[PDB]
Amino acid sequence: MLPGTFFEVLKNKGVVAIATQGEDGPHLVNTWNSYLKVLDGNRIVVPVGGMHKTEANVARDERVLMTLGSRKVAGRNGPGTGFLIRGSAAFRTDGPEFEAIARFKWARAALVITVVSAEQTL
Amino acid sequence: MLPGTFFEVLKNKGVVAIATQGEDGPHLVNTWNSYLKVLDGNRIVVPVGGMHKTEANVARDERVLMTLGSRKVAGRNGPGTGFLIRGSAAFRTDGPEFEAIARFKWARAALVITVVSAEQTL
Ligand SMILES: Cc1cc2nc3c(=O)[nH]c(=O)nc-3n(C[C@H](O)[C@H](O)[C@H](O)COP(=O)(O)O)c2cc1C
Ligand SMILES: Cc1cc2nc3c(=O)[nH]c(=O)nc-3n(C[C@H](O)[C@H](O)[C@H](O)COP(=O)(O)O)c2cc1C
Ligand SMILES: [Cl-]
Ligand SMILES: [Cl-]
Repeated sequence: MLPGTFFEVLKNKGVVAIATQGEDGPHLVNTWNSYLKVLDGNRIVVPVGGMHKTEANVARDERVLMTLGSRKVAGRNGPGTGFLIRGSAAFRTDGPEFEAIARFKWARAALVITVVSAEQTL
Repeated sequence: MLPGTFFEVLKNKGVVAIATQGEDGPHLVNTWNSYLKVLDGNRIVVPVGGMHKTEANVARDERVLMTLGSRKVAGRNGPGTGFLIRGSAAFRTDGPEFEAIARFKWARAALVITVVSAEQTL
């Protein structure tokens, strides 16, 4: 399950980064800390406006990496912390996962990350 | 020439993300907005403490992606913006490139990103 300090990071503002595998190299896109919706102990849902290249990548290789953090949350050995999340991704345009982020009217889809690991890297 | 909005983001707090190509998929690591040092029109230096896997990746494939942003800086459609940087990476342990981040007493090296493109993605 996702750890307590991760939820503390979500309560603070910041830029989330999401890396996928493309045909010719990695691709890297963003969301905001505040936009992540956690379901159960292992699903993180992201509202999708663009992410067209990201979606194409995920369709061929479901594996994603995600990082996020905050200066305002104590880490393992000082002020500030962050996490590296590894998981499998899928895009949804309806159902409970889309409904989880449907408050964002600009969302054309939901990016659903099923987390396999969460490492506190700072 | 990095744009003024990019410099504004650097004046605000946040988590920077750096993606490299690994042997089995992408790799994704972090620094802080305030740690970045801009050398000139297109070089950004990051203090390196860990980044051992990142360094190994860069030796195989110099191409890197970097994202950063801030809720506090104006984007195209209201508050909040960020950037995708595409370029090539190198590691240095001396010279002006290292001196640029030498204030970080823990730095084992400097990661120098030569920027090919900077895109405001919000
Ligand atoms: C700080 C920040 C937050 C962003 N938030 C989102 C978001 O929540 N959803 C989204 O689809 N794109 C968001 N974007 C834009 C994406 O990072 C990306 O540029 C866009 O979705 C296109 O993705 P693609 O290159 O995979 O086509 C954000 C960008 C930044 C800098
Ligand atoms: C918010 C945040 C800031 C970080 N800042 C640095 C940094 O400035 N330099 C560094 O080497 N590692 C930093 N780290 C740790 C790296 O992201 C990474 O986990 C570590 O360097 C190992 O890199 P590697 O997986 O390439 O071996 C930071 C981590 C977080 C979450
Ligand atoms: Cl946020
Ligand atoms: Cl910062």
